[PDB]
Amino acid sequence: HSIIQFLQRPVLIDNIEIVAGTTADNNTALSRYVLDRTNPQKYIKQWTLP
Amino acid sequence: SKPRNQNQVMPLQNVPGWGYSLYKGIDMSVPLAYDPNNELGDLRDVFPSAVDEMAIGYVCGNPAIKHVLTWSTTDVVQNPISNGDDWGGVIPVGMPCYSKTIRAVKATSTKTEVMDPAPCEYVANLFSYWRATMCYRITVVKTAFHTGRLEIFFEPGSIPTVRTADNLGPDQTQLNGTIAPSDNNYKYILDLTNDTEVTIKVPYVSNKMFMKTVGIYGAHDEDNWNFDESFTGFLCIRPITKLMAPDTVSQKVSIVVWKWAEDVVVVEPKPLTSGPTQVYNPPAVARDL
Amino acid sequence: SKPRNQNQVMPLQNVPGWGYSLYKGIDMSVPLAYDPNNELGDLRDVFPSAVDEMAIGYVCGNPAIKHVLTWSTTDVVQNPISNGDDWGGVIPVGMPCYSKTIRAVKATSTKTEVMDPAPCEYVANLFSYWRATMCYRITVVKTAFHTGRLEIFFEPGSIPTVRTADNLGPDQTQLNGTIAPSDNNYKYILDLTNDTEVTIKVPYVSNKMFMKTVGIYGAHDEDNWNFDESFTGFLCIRPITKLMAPDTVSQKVSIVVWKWAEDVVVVEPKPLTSGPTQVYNPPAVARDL
Amino acid sequence: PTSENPKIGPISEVASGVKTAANGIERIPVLGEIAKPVTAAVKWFADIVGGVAAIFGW
Amino acid sequence: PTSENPKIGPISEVASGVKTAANGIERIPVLGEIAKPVTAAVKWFADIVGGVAAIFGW
Amino acid sequence: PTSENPKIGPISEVASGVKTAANGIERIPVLGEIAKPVTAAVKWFADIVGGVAAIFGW
Amino acid sequence: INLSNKTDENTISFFDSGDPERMNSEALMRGCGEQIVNLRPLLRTFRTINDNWSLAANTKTPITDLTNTADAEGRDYMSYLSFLYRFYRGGRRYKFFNTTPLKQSQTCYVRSFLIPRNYTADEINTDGPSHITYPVINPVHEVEVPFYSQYRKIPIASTTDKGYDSSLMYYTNVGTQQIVARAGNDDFTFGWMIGTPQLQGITKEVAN
Repeated sequence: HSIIQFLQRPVLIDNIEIVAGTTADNNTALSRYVLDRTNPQKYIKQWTLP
Repeated sequence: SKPRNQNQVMPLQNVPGWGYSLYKGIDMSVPLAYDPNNELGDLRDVFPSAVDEMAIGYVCGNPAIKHVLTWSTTDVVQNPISNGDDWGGVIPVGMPCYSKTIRAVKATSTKTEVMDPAPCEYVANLFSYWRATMCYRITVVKTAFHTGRLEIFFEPGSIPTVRTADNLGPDQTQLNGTIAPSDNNYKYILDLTNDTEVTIKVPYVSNKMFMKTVGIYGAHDEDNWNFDESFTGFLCIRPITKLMAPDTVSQKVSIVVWKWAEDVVVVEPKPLTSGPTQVYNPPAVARDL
Repeated sequence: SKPRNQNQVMPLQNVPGWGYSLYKGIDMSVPLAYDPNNELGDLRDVFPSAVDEMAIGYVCGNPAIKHVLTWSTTDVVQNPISNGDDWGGVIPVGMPCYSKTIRAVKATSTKTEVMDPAPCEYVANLFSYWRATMCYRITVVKTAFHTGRLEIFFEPGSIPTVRTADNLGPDQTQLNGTIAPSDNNYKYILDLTNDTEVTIKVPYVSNKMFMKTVGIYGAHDEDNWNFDESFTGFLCIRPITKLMAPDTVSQKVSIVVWKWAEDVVVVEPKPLTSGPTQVYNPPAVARDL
Repeated sequence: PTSENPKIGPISEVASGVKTAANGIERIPVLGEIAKPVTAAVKWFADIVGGVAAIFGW
Repeated sequence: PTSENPKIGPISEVASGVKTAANGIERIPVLGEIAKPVTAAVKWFADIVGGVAAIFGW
Repeated sequence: PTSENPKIGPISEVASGVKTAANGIERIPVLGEIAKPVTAAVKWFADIVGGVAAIFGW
Repeated sequence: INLSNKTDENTISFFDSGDPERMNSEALMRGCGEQIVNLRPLLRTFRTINDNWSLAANTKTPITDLTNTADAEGRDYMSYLSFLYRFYRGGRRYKFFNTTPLKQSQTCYVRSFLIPRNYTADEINTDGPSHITYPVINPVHEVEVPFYSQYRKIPIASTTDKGYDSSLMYYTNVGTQQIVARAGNDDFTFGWMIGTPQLQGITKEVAN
């Protein structure tokens, strides 16, 4: 296997477990408006690439 | 060797910057370059995509979510689903925006209105009049054990509104099956037994060749004409059959609605707004202005 | 006999000197001559050479000596030869200049920095960005009784530097075979048994289409980014085998390095420098300014 | 094109090579909107590779 | 047309397709006074349907 | 050369007669960069040897 | 019935209407006179970013001091549309219409130079190509900036590098006030299409 092929290998990065009725950022729904930076859109996970 | 002039006297006009607002013409801009014929190459291997992302059909063809409603087992039949989001059940058909929130901060209380536009609305805000075929993808977030019948019908003309001092909203009392029968309205009855989705294209119909791009901008109890004149009508989403769900699943489902436009036409390159195009930059905290 | 005008009203702009900074165009300069079609002939039998000495490939193709190093029998292996000249062993790969001396004269002490440019560097100083294939001729001044092995390897990216208040220089401690192995670097191992010379062309490689022509101009501990961004990398000349020499010859040799450029491209006709292009006119004595 | 001005337009129109309603939702290849590759189609590049006397200062 | 000005008129004359004394009382079809239908006869429409490179900004 | 200006360039381009990459290191004969020998190729010299009426003041 | 949650891709249109392009073209022929099908032409148009930009005499001003705000505002098309994209390329054009209400000197002249983006005037020479106008005979200073770049594309975000693309430096021997309009050259455009930001509408003060 070349280096390219080695880099085309799927890698497990994260593993998330969302639970209902948690009211956490993982289950907080996308908001209609964003009026302040203190009330941003909440995300489950974030990944800086590459 | 030095003959005489035989040309006539040219009439002229010292009008610099003639047609600078047009897109076509020969520009008198001096290039701070070496070659007057300076010109970049074509766009091969510049952007990640060789597609033209600047065409109106590619921008207004990018859908965005505008409605996420909550259809509970209590929702009455032939009543618009008004739980979960603003403008509940009603969908003003048009490229302009219909929804806005008011940020009120402080003596006094300064109020600025914010919009949540899809790319079609972002584009329409740049012009005075529009004309397009509006396309809506109505998806239901459910399981294989939720069943129900959903009625999506188109009503032309103005919308029943509960007009406020700073905003407009639909009057859900004038949209019940008693006051607003769907028997003489184009509609699509959707079964949720197994399917979840229907895309609905609404062609352009109006007594005008072009509608306005104002929408909800400055719309309230006193300023309400342009809003009504900015849309061809509205869709209403009402249950034909109550939501059916055992106690092993959720007693509610979420109705997601994507919005985009096709066969688009924009008329005037000037907005119809009181003020200019301005982007809302959310401040750091809720105290700022 | 005297008909009427049928021409339209020309729109105009009183913009004298339009495009005078360009090289191509029709000049409105009035000739203090007899003939408007005054024009000299071609260049046959004017200059000693019918060659075009004004082409960038003929100027940047004129090599010049930039390094004269002293390789003693004490020089350690896999250590850059840093004796004899500045920027010892290290060769920043690029058309700009990398070496400068400070003339400090006087109360106060006025400091002006002087450069030692080859024709390629002289040309590059006239532009903002460059791109070229850099060619180096590495000659060794020795006899038939000196032997040794010389390693010339290319390292891309910024250079290890000992930054001063007025200049920059290489850190010879971060270029030893321990910290800087040449095992994964393009290189050429040269035997000195009989040969003395190898010409090395370094194509252009970088994450930029064009590098900067600033170089060492104003480069010091505080201003150091543009210098690093003005070169594609650097060569390092390290002994693979200690210098071998009997006591009948010199215990040292001189390593002469010529520099020129090929496949040259210059981008902007404006320098990137704080100030203009200025030629250093050496004063009569060391007291002048 | 019926125009009472002898100069029908400000500029000389260049053909594209596009087979799509420009205001439609279907993709448009941006390379078919104009031909400006690395060829004599570009003015200065044609000047260079054709060796005109102006690139030398004559 | 005998004119001592090389430019006989300010504009380029366009033909109509009319068979009537213009100052007469008989009706004149206003569509035969000029041809400007939805065709390449109109400049911008020809620009669009011919896919010129200017409608894209090139 | 694709140009939306009818005047593609400010000047009329003159051919050289050069077989070299102009930015290359190989020599370029400066006489092949333009043809301006002692011939009718030069305007005033052609005026003289062709005996035009302007060199006499007419 | 079979237990499943699926998607059949059902699509419906609500009217037996004629071809939309027919109707659209008729409506344009009758009420617009033109057809906008792309948004680059709007970058070829000139639009105002400031009606009053005051300058101090004998001062080399980089136009970044103005564009760095005129881009976040969203008033012009080069700014409004930038909020939809992440890249851009190509050069730019600026026009300066004189609005000076006083005579400062017997000879007022305006001059424009090049400069790397995000630089200061004390960081660059005044050599290179230039354009000079005299507002009294020509009150419109039109200039174009090419795409002199180390990169084939330029992002609309902050970078570690500086001076990787060209900009404009503006000079005047007197205090001038100007209307500034900008636009893109025949080669400017944007890149990725991304989502929209939120828009600002009418503002009101209320003495609650």
